[PDB]
This record gives sequence, C-alpha cells and structure tokens, in this order.
Amino acid sequence: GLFGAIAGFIEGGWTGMIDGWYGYHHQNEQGSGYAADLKSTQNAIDGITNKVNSVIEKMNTQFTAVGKEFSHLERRIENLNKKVDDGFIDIWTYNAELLVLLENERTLDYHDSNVKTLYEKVRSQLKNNAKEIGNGCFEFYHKCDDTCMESVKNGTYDYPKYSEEAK
Amino acid sequence: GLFGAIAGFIEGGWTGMIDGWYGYHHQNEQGSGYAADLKSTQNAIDGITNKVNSVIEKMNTQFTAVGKEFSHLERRIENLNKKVDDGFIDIWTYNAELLVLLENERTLDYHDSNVKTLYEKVRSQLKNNAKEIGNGCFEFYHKCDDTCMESVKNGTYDYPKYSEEAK
Amino acid sequence: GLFGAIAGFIEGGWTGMIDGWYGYHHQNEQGSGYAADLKSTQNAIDGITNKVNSVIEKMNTQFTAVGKEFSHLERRIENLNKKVDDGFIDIWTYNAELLVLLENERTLDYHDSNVKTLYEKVRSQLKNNAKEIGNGCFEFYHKCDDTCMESVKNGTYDYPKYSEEAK
Amino acid sequence: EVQLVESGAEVKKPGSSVKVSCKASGGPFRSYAISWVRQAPGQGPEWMGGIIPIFGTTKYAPKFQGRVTITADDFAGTVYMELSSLRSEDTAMYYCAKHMGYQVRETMDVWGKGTTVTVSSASTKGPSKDYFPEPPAVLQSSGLYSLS
Amino acid sequence: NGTCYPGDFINYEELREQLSSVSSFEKFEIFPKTSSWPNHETNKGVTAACPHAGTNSFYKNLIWLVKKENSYPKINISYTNNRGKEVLVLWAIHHPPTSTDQQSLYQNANSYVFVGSSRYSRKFEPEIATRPKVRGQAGRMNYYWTLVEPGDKITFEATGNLVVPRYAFALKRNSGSGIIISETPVHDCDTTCQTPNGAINTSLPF
Amino acid sequence: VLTQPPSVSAAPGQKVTISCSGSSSNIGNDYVSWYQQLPGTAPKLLIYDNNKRPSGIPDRFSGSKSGTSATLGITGLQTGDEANYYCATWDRRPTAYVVFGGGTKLTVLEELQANKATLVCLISDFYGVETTTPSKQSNNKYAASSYLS
Ligand SMILES: *[C@@H]1O[C@H](CO)[C@@H](O[C@@H]2O[C@H](CO)[C@@H](O)[C@H](O)[C@H]2NC(C)=O)[C@H](O)[C@H]1NC(C)=O
Ligand SMILES: *[C@@H]1O[C@H](CO)[C@@H](O)[C@H](O)[C@H]1NC(C)=O
Ligand SMILES: *[C@@H]1O[C@H](CO)[C@@H](O)[C@H](O)[C@H]1NC(C)=O
Ligand SMILES: *[C@@H]1O[C@H](CO)[C@@H](O)[C@H](O)[C@H]1NC(C)=O
Ligand SMILES: [Cl-]
Ligand SMILES: [Cl-]
Ligand SMILES: [Cl-]
Repeated sequence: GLFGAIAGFIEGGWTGMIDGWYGYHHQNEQGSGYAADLKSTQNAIDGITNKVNSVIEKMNTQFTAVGKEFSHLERRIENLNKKVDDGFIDIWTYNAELLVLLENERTLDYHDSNVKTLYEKVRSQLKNNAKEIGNGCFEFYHKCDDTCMESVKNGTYDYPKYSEEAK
Repeated sequence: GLFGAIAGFIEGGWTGMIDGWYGYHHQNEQGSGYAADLKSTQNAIDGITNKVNSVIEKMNTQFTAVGKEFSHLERRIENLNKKVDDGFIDIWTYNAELLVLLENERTLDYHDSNVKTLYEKVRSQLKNNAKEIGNGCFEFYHKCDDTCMESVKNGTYDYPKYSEEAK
Repeated sequence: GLFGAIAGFIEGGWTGMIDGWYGYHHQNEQGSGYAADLKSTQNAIDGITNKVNSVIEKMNTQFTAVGKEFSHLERRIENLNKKVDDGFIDIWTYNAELLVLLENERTLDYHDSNVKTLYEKVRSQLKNNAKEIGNGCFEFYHKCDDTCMESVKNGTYDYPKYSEEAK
Repeated sequence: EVQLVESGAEVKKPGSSVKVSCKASGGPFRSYAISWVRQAPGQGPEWMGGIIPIFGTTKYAPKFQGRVTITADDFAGTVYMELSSLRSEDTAMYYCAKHMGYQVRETMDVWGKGTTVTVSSASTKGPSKDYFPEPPAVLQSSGLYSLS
Repeated sequence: NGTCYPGDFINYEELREQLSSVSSFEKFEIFPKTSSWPNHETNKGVTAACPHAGTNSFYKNLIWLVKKENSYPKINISYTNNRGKEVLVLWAIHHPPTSTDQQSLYQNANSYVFVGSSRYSRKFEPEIATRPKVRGQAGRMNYYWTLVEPGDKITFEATGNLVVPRYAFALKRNSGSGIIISETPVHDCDTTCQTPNGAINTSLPF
Repeated sequence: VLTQPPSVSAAPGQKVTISCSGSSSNIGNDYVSWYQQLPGTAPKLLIYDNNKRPSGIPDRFSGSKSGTSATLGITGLQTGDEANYYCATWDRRPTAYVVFGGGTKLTVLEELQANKATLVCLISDFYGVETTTPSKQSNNKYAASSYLS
C-alpha cells in the first residue's frame, strides 16, 4: 500500500476485531482484547458509502432502446446503425471497467492511509512514555490499567500523569 | 485528508495568513506574526495552474453542429440521428463530471501532502533543539529571536549554534 | 512528489546504482558501493508491468472499418456517418490521452512512496544506534563492517548486539 | 431530513410469518445502522434487532433471537424484517428507526411512521356482528369484532 | 404468416418503426362492410392463396371488391378524421397477370386508382405481365399505408383493382415501448425490466 | 429491565422529573436516552448520551445520570407535554440488546331464527361476556358497550 501500513509494518489483519475496520488490541495485567476505533471507522464508512453512491448516480438507467429493421437495399444505413450501437457499448464498457479499476486502487490506498493516521495519532499521544516496538505496538513504561488503556483509545491520554510513574 | 495534516493534526486554517497557501506563525519576545512560505506556495500554484490548463486543453471547442430535418417516411434515420446526438452528449457529460470529481479529490490530497512536507522539513531542521508540541507547533529550547525565526523559514537554521544555548 | 522523498529530502538520484530502482549506498572502512534492493524493486516491477498490461488489455484491437459512399442526394446520411466516425475518434483520443496523463502521475507518486517506505524500514531497524543525518543517510554510532552493512540490507540488523558496542 | 417508510399493514394467522420492509430516502447506501422496534397496545417499545452498513452484521434481542431475520438491499435503499412462528402476542405497531452512526445503539434519532401487524386466529368475514378486520367495536373470544 | 398473396410491401420497415411507439389503438370500421358499398360486389373476393381450413378466405381488415354483373361504378368515397388520434389506414393494389382477368373481375378496360390526403398523393396504373407463380397466383398485390393526421380527410377514387379497407386504427402513443424478437415464451410474471432472453429483477447499475 | 414510576402529574408552568432506575449491567455502565411519545405518533428522541439534546428539542428538556439512576427533567410544563416518556440504554445482560423502561405517563392539570341470540346493553354519558373499554367521545363523556353471548 502507498502508506506502508496495511501489509506493511503492521504485518497482517485481525479476524478477532469484529466491530469495525481499524482499532486496537491491548494487553495488561487485567486481561486483553480487541476494540474497534469508532470515530475513524465511521469516517471511512462515510466516504466509501459516498463513493459507491457516486458510482451509482453517474450511471443513469437505460430506458427503452430497441433495434431497427432494414431492407436488402439499405445495408449502408443498416451497418451505420450497427456501428453506432456497437460503438457506444464499447465506450460504456470501457468507462465502467476503468472506473472500477481506478476506484479499487484508491479505495485500498484510502484504508492504508486511515490505518497510518491512527497509528501516528497514538504515537503522538504516548510520546516517550512508551516504546515503539514495531509491528504497530507500543510497550508502556508505566503500568497502564484498563482506565489508562481506555483513555488512550479516547484520545485523552494523560502524558504528564504517567511521566512520573514510569517503572 | 490522505496525509493527516489538513483537518488532521493541524486542526484548522489561518485567515490571518493572506500571502499564500502554506506558511508559518511565530511567537517570540519581540512579537508574533504570519508569513507565507513562498517556495512551497509557488510549487503548488505551478501545478494547479498546470492542472487547470490541462483540463482546458483536453476539451477542444465545439464548432458548428446544427440539426437535420426528416420526412414522415424517414423516421428510422431520424431516430438514428437522435440516438447519435443524445449518445455523445451523455458521454461528454459523464467525461466532464467524472474528471472534475476525480481531480477535485486529488487537488485536496495534493494540498494536504504539501502541508505535511513543510512540517517535516521544519522538524528535520530543528531536530531536538525544539519540542514537538502537536498541532503543528515547535516550542524552542533556546531563545529564538527574529533572526533565528527568519533562518528557520529560510531553511538555513543553525542546529549546532543553538544546541549549546539551550535554556 | 506526494511523499517528499524523490526530489525531496533525498535530493537526487544515483547513476551508479545500476541493478534496480531503489537501494543503498554504504561507506565503511573496508570500502564503499551501491546495491539495489531486490525485494522492493521486484514489487514495483510487478506493479508497473501489471499497469502496462492493464492499459494494453483495455484497448482491444480495431478490426476492419472502412468508409462508405453516398450520392449527391444522400448528404444528410453522409454527414451523419461522418459525424459518427469523427465523434468516436474524438472520444478514444480523449480516453487514450487522459488515461496516460493520470497513470503517469500515479506512477511517479508510486515510486516516491516506494523510496519513502524503504527509508522508514531502515530507520525502524537502526532505531537510535545511528544518527539520521538527513538526505536519507544514517551515520552509525558503532563500527558497521561489511557483515553489519549486509544485515541492514537484509532487514535482519541486530539492534541489541550493537547497542553495547557504540563508539 | 431522512424519510423512513414502512410497507403496508399485515394481518396473519398464528405460526405463519410476515416480511415487512422499510425504504429509506436518498443514498441508496447509508452510513448508519437501522433497527426495528415494535410496540404493543398499552406497552413500551421493545427493540427487535438491527443491521450495520457495509459489514452487514446483525444483532437481535434475546426475546426474538431465533425467529427474526434482518436483511438489507443497499442498492434499493431498503431493509427487511421477517418474523416467524407468529403468536397473538406479536400484534403491535412495527417501526424502523435509524441510528446516529453505524453501530446499533440505544439512540435512534429518526423513525418511520410505523405499520401494524395483527395476529389472530380469525379470517376475514362480512358482517351480518361477526366481522373481522376493522374497516366503538369490541372483540369476542372468537377473535371476531362485534360493533353497534 | 404475413402477406399470403404475393407482392411487395411498400415502406414496410418504416411502418414497423411507427408501431414501436404505439401502446394501444382504437380499431373501428372506417367503411362498414355493407353500409358503405351499395352497388359493388363484396363477398366474391376470397382466394386459394389465403386459405382457412380447406376453404378460401382473405384478409379480415381489407376487402377485395369485384364487378357486379359486368358493372363496376367509379368509387368516390371519403372519410374525415373525427377521432382526435391519428388513424392508421392500409390498402392494396392488385395486378392480374392477364388482361382478360381485369375485365373478368372489374369489367373495365384500363383501370385507374387514386388515394389522397395531405401527406400522400399518388396514382396507380395496373401493370399486366406474365409473372411467376408464388402461391398459385401469378398476379401481385402491393400493399400501402398512410397516417391520417387529425382533422384531415382521406380519399379513394378508383374503377377497380382497389382493395378497399374495412377497419382502421386510431393510435395512442407511448414512447417506452417497442418490438423485440425472441423465441422465449410468455408467462404470468410481472417485471419492470424486460430483455428478449428474459426479465431482470435487480437494483444493480449494470 | 429499567424501572420508572408508572405515572407523574403536575400543573402548567411547573418542573417535573422522571427517574429511570436500572442495574450495573445497563444504566450503571452505558449511556441513557429519552423518548417522548404522543398518541398516534412514533417515539421522538429528546435526550442522547445521558444529557445531550438533538436539534429541535427545547431548552426546558434535560437529562442526567447518577451512578445507576437516570433522570429526565422538564420545566415550563405545557399542555402539549402530556405524553408517555421512556428511557432506553444498552443492556449487556445475557445477549446485548437495547432495553426500554416501563414508561411513565405524564399528566398535566330475526337473529333468533339462526339458533343464536345476543344481548345489547349500551352505556354512555358518564365521567360468557365481552366488554368494551371506556373510549372517548367527541362529547368528552365516556362511552362503551357490552354483550352476553
Ligand atoms: C402460414 O405459414 C405457413 C408456413 O410458411 C404456410 O404454409 C406453407 O405453404 C407452402 C406453400 O408452397 C408449403 O409448401 C409449405 O409446406 C407450407 N408449410 C406448412 C407448415 O404447412 C401457410 O401457407 C401460411 N398461411 C397463410 C394463411 O399465409
Ligand atoms: C473522551 O473524550 C472526550 C473529548 O473528545 C471527553 O469530553 C470525554 O470526557 C472523554 N471521556 C473520558 C472518560 O475521559
Ligand atoms: C537563505 O538561503 C539561501 C540558500 O537557499 C542562502 O543562499 C541565503 O544566504 C540565506 N539567507 C540568509 C539571510 O541566511
Ligand atoms: C536474511 O533474512 C532472511 C529472512 O528474511 C533470513 O532467513 C536469512 O538467514 C538472512 N540472511 C542472513 C545472512 O542473515
Ligand atoms: Cl494495501
Ligand atoms: Cl483535506
Ligand atoms: Cl517525484
């Protein structure tokens, strides 16, 4: 991916995070678990539903379009009519296939950027109260109980509070 | 934005920076102010003017194209002529609308990347002579008078000179 | 470039790295040299060959399409036939030129992302056993002989081993 | 705003099943969940279950777990609700309501006007006294209404 | 099972395009069978080319007029379009192979036919020649049609050879209809989108 | 389940408060919303996330949550505010689901030839057998009906 996160420094995905597209896995003395990140999953679902609606709205429905009949003395306009019908089909087929190919690439890069944005948000929060251990994990220098973990996932982690409590 | 800066870790924009698209706001004992970053605003204006010219040049002007008349015994070629005219209009309408939708997305991401590039340039300059305080601001560990600030914005900040002068 | 690496913080290219698109230049007491990064050059060659094949496959070959003849009493269908032929040529010319313009932009950004991904991979490896000196170079705090350099380029650098051997 | 429009009223016999629908304006894909809530006469609302956009996952209340099936045709901007093994106690007004975001939650901010499902052992019959679905009246043990 | 009596159908392709924008019509007898023709032989014009379970029959909407005891008076009947909708009108022209059969069926030497409106005006001179046999008849019947705009009148003036119309059609248009060619059968299904291979039940864009 | 008082009453211009009491599985560990319901109309959201109002809900509606009890408050009581009020929350009890309170009503201050024969006893102008519940006339007197088969 263009942003190095998905299939990048975060080596793989989580079948155990079921409530969203991006999120957290935590691990402290009380226990472990997954939790989707609602705010960022929501923003992506906004954009992707918008993307799909955009594709729909641009392909107005085809109304009644039947063929025509020609005599054995009208083959030039018969072939012209065939040329027109075939031509437009070749063009909408190209348009349809190309749009989906290009939008598919952008959609995947979009998800990749969203994961990277989330990781950097947490990194910016924890600063040097935790060790960046690669694979997208932060190892805390202080005890981080469930309330501590919950505050990281809310974006209201308290870097001054824990900077004095390092192990 | 795909790069996390605009409406990202830099929470908002500056109505008080009037001379360009991206730039600085400084704050030291002598005073405060805004200043656009000429070199990066120029590069973006190059590309966006180029983008707009590209759209223009690809839509060659329509010359004289009038309708035709048919008799009550020529309705097959009348409808064929109507089919052709309508078809091409549906295709140029699709082309026009799609190009603008896609270019609009890329233009916004482009600006987002330009802001992020600028922030990382400064970060790479100041290194650990200043504290990354989020929201895109650097808090200096040494006194940074107007000449000091001016050199940051010129890209010729003197990391050795000030590494010995920290407060 | 959208990722700030090519023509960015890495100021220029290497005519002396001949075996690939992205790679390393090392410099220790035994000597210096270039070396392409096979794994990342391969991934890009996969995608670009795929991109070029995609363009090819979407432009199916034109089969026999000859003109037609009309009498001095058939100028309406003569002009209609001319309108059809010209129209489709204007549309495939637009399609061809636009696809290449857009794919060219994405291809360049693609290479830019690949270089940035590589640089951050190494940075993540070396951690604080080396000094980020800008321009894409890392200056080691420990002696890094050829085996040491070879392990960096394999992605199996041994941060614990050398953290005790700093100069 | 958003308009939720449920399908017409239904009258069904016990043990059969009913499939009602809810058509949403705009879209047709939505970025918010939709759930179904019913309310029997003289009772509070009770949530039945909901469905999540893109993921398509569903949650059901324990009371209807096992006999309710919520589905979505996002291209038609429509959501469906099928309820089976109908009891007389299932007679209620059925609403579809949307949530503020993509997860089903206690907060449903916009509701449809509701549609009724009546579950009776009776069948339709013309009056002579002894008529069924309402065209104040009282209902006998027969399930038939008798008015005056 | 189209034209059982041989001949060329004039502007038959154009007639098909006119009908693909027709949802319904009003079928009436523009010239009643017995009321319109008083001194003309009506019920003597069947043929073996157009059969009907052994016996001979003919088109149900056109009528083949012939001589009434070696007498065929010149016709000058007309119809004004007091219907509000355009009226489709068809007729035919008969070309017997032998000049004897011209006076055998129409009693007149060298006949003429004229049809008239505002969008149509033409006269016909029946051509007699030894054409090959198709359905047993060496003669040819050439079929014609014209649309009568509301308020206009059509006129048929002839001395034989004119295959008069009985029933015409007052058309209601509905763009969004057409003619399709399919071998697939009809059912009591109801769809909103139809193709000649079958009906589509979907909300997808392609 | 969530328990509310069945019924509360007050005079116009006064402030009333509707309590919603649950357990640690519902209110004590999740957000609380409130809905207003008028006869013939769908439930209308008044309060979400314990104490926030949607657009269009007036200042005089308010909510709060203390430990295990939530509370709706209404001031400047109007005649149009006489309705049923319901709290709702996300219960993690058995399988998780949305659970409503019980509700709180706010008040502001020839035939015998077919081998069958039925009785007719009507009643109105007040203030085996089926019985009609007391409906409401346009007169605003109570009316009903009753039959013994
Ligand atoms: C309807 O169409 C059928 C089939 O084309 C006609 O029948 C054919 O007539 C030719 C005449 O030489 C025969 O050789 C064929 O054997 C016949 N086919 C069959 C299947 O019988 C028929 O004449 C048409 N009927 C009308 C009234 O036009
Ligand atoms: C979570 O963050 C919001 C701000 O976005 C804050 O208002 C709220 O109090 C936080 N929750 C907790 C439990 O700290
Ligand atoms: C600003 O930077 C340029 C190099 O880009 C340098 O030549 C110039 O001297 C600098 N100006 C000052 C005042 O240092
Ligand atoms: C290079 O890396 C691979 C793993 O990707 C490892 O198996 C191999 O042993 C490494 N080579 C050396 C010389 O360390
Ligand atoms: Cl990816
Ligand atoms: Cl943006
Ligand atoms: Cl570049």
